[PDB]
Amino acid sequence: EAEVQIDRLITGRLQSLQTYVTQQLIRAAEIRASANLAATKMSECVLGQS
Amino acid sequence: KRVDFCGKGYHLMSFPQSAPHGVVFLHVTYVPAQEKNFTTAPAICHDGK
Repeated sequence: EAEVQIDRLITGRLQSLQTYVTQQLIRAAEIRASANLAATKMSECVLGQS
Repeated sequence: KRVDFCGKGYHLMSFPQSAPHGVVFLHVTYVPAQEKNFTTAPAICHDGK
């Protein structure tokens, strides 16, 4: 029965971990888009005139 | 006209080429060299004008 209990615990913790990882992926993609915009602004407005 | 969008330096023209899963741009760019020093001035007076 220890194996049953451990199975339940592992399952639950595994879904929690996967949800956290997916949220991290989404946030990372958004930050990447924002930083790409920032790089474009830096390279275009500073080194020249807009 | 936007700087550093295509190439490093003043841009002239470009050519596209294909790839298995993408595109490849060849950019032709203009870059100066062989500078000097000289001496400058903002305006020149003459007859008070």
